[PDB]
Amino acid sequence: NYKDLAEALQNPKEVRILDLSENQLTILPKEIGKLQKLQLLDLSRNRLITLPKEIERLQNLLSLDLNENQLTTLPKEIGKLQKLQELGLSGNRLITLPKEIGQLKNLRWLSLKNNTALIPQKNKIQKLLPNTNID
Repeated sequence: NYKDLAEALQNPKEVRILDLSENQLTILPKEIGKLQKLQLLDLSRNRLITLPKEIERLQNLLSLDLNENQLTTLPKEIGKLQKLQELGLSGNRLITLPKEIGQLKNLRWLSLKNNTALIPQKNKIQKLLPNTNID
């Protein structure tokens, strides 16, 4: 359980919960990929623009909170997060979602509120994630 990435990275295999919310982050360092036991990651209320492709290494991740950032795109590698059950994307600037998000077979909770560009894509997005509660 950590609130600091530098601190988490001193023993990357002991970190299961990481709360980096409200840390004014503009990038997520690719070193995040060494936290391979991570199960919950809170990145809400930062200034992120996208995610590194190394996010794919968080294979044990269950919840990913990116609410209230500045995200314009997600890498296709987001679809490799096989265990992911919750994804918070509210309040970003997303132009689209990658089709690979449909590979998230365990995704149950997805928040997309206040992503203007996605509003016309709603029905398409629900057909891509037909077992996901989408807010």
